[PDB]
Amino acid sequence: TVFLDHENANKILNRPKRYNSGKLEEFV
Amino acid sequence: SRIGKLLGFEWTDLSSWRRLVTLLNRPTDPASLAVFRFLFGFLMVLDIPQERGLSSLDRKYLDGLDVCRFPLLDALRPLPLDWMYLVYTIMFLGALGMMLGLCYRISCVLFLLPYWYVFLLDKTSWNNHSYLYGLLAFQLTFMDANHYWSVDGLLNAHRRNAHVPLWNYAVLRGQIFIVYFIAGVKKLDADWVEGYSMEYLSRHWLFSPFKLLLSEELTSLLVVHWGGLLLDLSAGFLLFFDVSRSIGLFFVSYFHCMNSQLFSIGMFSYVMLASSPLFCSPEWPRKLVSYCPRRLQQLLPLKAAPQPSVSCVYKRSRGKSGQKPGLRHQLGAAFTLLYLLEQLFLPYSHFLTQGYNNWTNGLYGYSWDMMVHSRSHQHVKITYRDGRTGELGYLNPGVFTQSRRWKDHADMLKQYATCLSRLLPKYNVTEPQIYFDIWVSINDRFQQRIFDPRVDIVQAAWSPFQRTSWVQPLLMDLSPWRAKLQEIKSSLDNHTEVVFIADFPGLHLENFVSEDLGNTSIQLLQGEVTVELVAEQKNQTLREGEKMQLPAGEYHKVYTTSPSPSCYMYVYVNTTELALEQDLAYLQELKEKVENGTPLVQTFLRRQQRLQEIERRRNTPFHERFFRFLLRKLYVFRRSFLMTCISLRNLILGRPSLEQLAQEVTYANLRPFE
Ligand SMILES: CCCCCCCC/C=C/CCCCCCCC(=O)OC[C@H](COP(=O)(O)OCCN)OC(=O)CCCCCCC/C=C/CCCCCCCC
Ligand SMILES: CCCCCCCC/C=C/CCCCCCCC(=O)OC[C@H](COP(=O)(O)OCCN)OC(=O)CCCCCCC/C=C/CCCCCCCC
Ligand SMILES: CCCCCCCC/C=C\CCCCCCCC(=O)O[C@H](COC(=O)CCCCCCC/C=C/CCCCCCCC)COP(=O)(O)OCCN
Ligand SMILES: CC(C)CCC[C@@H](C)[C@H]1CC[C@H]2[C@@H]3CC=C4C[C@@H](OC(=O)CCC(=O)O)CC[C@]4(C)[C@H]3CC[C@]12C
Ligand SMILES: C/C(=C\Cc1c(C)c(O)c2ccccc2c1O)CCC[C@H](C)CCC[C@H](C)CCCC(C)C
Ligand SMILES: *[C@@H]1O[C@H](CO)[C@@H](O[C@@H]2O[C@H](CO)[C@@H](O)[C@H](O)[C@H]2NC(C)=O)[C@H](O)[C@H]1NC(C)=O
Ligand SMILES: *[C@@H]1O[C@H](CO)[C@@H](O[C@@H]2O[C@H](CO)[C@@H](O)[C@H](O)[C@H]2NC(C)=O)[C@H](O)[C@H]1NC(C)=O
Ligand SMILES: CC(C)CCC[C@@H](C)[C@H]1CC[C@H]2[C@@H]3CC=C4C[C@@H](O)CC[C@]4(C)[C@H]3CC[C@]12C
Ligand SMILES: *[C@@H]1O[C@H](CO)[C@@H](O)[C@H](O)[C@H]1NC(C)=O
Repeated sequence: TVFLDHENANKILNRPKRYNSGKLEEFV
Repeated sequence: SRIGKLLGFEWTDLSSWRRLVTLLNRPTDPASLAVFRFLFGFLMVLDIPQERGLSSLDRKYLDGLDVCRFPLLDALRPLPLDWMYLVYTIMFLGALGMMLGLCYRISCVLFLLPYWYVFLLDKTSWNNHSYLYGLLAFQLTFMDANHYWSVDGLLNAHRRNAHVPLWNYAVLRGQIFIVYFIAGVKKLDADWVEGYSMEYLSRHWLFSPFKLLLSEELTSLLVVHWGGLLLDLSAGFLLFFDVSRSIGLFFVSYFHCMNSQLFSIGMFSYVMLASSPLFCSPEWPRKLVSYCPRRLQQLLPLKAAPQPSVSCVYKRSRGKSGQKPGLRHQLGAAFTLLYLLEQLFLPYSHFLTQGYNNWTNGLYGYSWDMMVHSRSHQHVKITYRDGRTGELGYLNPGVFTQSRRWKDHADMLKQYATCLSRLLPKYNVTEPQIYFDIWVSINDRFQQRIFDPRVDIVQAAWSPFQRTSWVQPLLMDLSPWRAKLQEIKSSLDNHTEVVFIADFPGLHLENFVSEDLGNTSIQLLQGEVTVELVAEQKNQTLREGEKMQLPAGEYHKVYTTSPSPSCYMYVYVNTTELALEQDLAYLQELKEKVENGTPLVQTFLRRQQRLQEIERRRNTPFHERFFRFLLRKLYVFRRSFLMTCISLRNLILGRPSLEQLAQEVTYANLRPFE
């Protein structure tokens, strides 16, 4: 989905994602 | 000679240019250099299919897909897929030739060029160990590392044990010492000396012996942070001197063995483990092969006195007077000095390239600052305005990107904005203006904006040597709040969440609270804010300590009206999740009590299956996991080889019809054996 609606683009209090740890040095 | 065994030379050797050149070209045993070359070549051969991305080349460089890319120079462009495969094949052949010692210099160049091309093609994959691999290959290109244990000597009498100059070891030792010292010189920050960078690392089972006599907080602060800083600052000095070499060797071996299991950093730990014996005597492999039993001393190459070589120089009291240095002896000394100066200067050159300076100095990858700063991202919003009609629209964050590092750097954000502006007319959008709204917290701070959300990035001015004006400064005079924030977070239940926000004066936050987020409130901590209800068109001012309740399924706006930044927090609970969990618990408890005397059922049974699998994995020995790991690695290697063969055949002969290629692709993706 390229586009978003107004309601879904302003959901600040949502689970971000937390893709494991994924620090800049790790490859994973 | 008081100082003639603690340092290896005398003070008179540095009293003139000629004496320095004579000292730096002293002949040396090449055995340790040869062993290091063999090990580095093997490690790079193993690393190419895994981390360099040979196994995902088709996914990354598909023929006709829309991607935004981030090269260091925009003029640099990738090639078609088949030529990319050819480049990777040449790099792999060069690594194999470096490992074997066969056609040493051509192999060195053949590894070195495509590697740096691939590195510079993409800024979003840079890290410190890839940079180190490139630097090491660059150094080894100019070294006589094929003079012992090569294939070149076993075919050309000249490279069988000949001497090498002294600066070959000096450059490598300087490089290893530099990284260690530089790494220990960047760990003098208050965000690290205060235990904030890695607060959850000590919870690993590998730190159990320390917990026998230490508490959790004390083992996180004393061992992980201060111990690591001390090891970094002392490793090079410990390894240089022979009175402490065994102690230093044991410490670095334990450090790198622990790091190999704590993180996932490819082959960096093994390269660091293999680079440590370079500090010992250059003849240690000969002693090691002499200490082994006599039954195995007759198949290895014979141990004999090394033969003279033209690379080094010979100064003897009776063996003539001296040889005037030529164009080869002075070049080595000049290269050593200049390379060491540049390696010392580059990690501290951020005061010149100000256009790459965000909250953190410079681009990530070449400053030896590992695990110092940790980022958390709360929300990203991208909005565009149509240039012909004027409507507002919103994009999914990261649509045509294959990475996520664009949210922290202004150069990458500018590249992304230009890519979006060029690609959006394909979706019935005239020349757009794009705005970004990104919220970041660094090392458990208040979440704040990093970029100005009122600035159009397509027309914004960016220069490599000018400090960017649309970057929001980091609110440094709010860090001491971290202890209170941790207290508040730990003083909550198991179903309550909290978000901490710091907002700048003159700005505002628009928020849509989800329908299922019942029981949501906001509490002011500093400054003053105004909360506006969009549906009711009602304003409300807040003072420090005031708490206000917000409705769900609606819109609200927070305005910062203080002359200084204000801080507040959100407290909310997933009411739908709470109700579902409580009714699931009710149903399961009733069913079990009856026994002893529907999405929820699906979720519970899959969770139970996951727990059963975890318990079975815990109970099973490690040999099954070892076999699975070997199978995964073999699958990766086989798929990479088959893809490379298909691409090479297409390039050399010609692509067949759309059936044979599909059959080959299906065959390549087959697992070897389960
Ligand atoms: C004072 C000169 C530097 C020597 C270090 C003094 C003690 C500090 C300890 C540093 C830890 C590692 C440093 C990097 C190692 C490179 C130097 C090196 O290998 O020296 C030893 C080696 C002798 O080797 P062996 O006899 O096997 O010694 C082993 C038994 N100890 O000696 C030499 O390399 C002679 C070269 C003299 C120095 C010239 C080149 C090194 C230059 C250092 C940094 C360059 C920057 C130049 C500064 C410009 C502005 C002033
Ligand atoms: C050649 C390879 C070297 C890099 C090796 C990697 C490891 C080293 C780590 C350092 C990397 C970070 C610093 C990079 C140096 C400068 C980069 C550079 O010039 O190009 C950047 C920039 C491209 O921007 P992007 O972000 O791709 O575009 C976004 C807009 N859509 O380039 C340009 O804009 C073109 C202009 C290039 C300038 C040439 C620079 C050479 C030196 C110029 C003379 C010296 C200047 C001294 C001060 C000048 C004051 C006026
Ligand atoms: C002067 C120098 C002296 C130095 C002495 C110090 C000792 C050196 C320290 C060790 C160096 C070598 C270690 C390298 C091997 C270990 C690497 C390793 O374990 O890496 C694994 C990776 O695993 C592999 O690399 C598996 C490779 C498969 C085995 C290959 C080796 C066996 C080769 C046999 C000989 C050749 C076979 C030829 C057959 C083909 C013929 C057609 C890490 O796993 P990741 O994938 O990061 O896991 C995290 C999950 N995300
Ligand atoms: C019976 C039919 C199905 C034949 C299928 C056999 C495949 C599973 C074979 C054929 C080619 C083999 C590959 C040929 C070459 C290599 C290079 C080899 O390279 C090395 O890294 C070894 C040397 C080193 O350790 O540096 C690793 C194994 C691998 C990928 C082999 C893995 C197994 C492959 C894919
Ligand atoms: C996360 C840490 C460092 C980041 C890092 C990493 C991962 C490296 O790979 C580096 C390689 C070279 C140079 C710098 C590197 C670097 O900066 C410290 C990790 C904490 C560490 C495991 C604590 C162990 C040290 C104490 C002293 C243990 C005591 C020893 C007992 C035997 C008593
Ligand atoms: C809405 O949520 C708040 C916070 O989670 C609840 O307030 C808690 O109330 C209990 C007693 O019921 C106290 O022990 C806690 O200290 C309170 N927490 C805070 C942060 O003040 C509130 O009860 C919830 N309301 C409803 C109707 O469930
Ligand atoms: C609630 O108060 C805020 C105070 O900031 C009002 O925000 C202003 O609204 C006007 C409306 O045209 C804008 O022009 C201003 O730029 C806004 N900000 C400031 C700092 O003045 C908001 O409009 C008020 N809402 C209601 C319903 O009265
Ligand atoms: C296939 C083609 C494009 C490859 C071209 C490779 C060129 C651009 C590579 C080859 C060796 C590389 C250099 C090797 C070593 C260093 C020292 C380091 O501290 C900064 C980068 C720097 C200066 C590299 C810059 C890029 C470089 C000059
Ligand atoms: C938890 O809340 C998020 C939004 O905050 C919502 O998408 C999700 O559905 C909720 N959980 C459940 C189980 O409904």
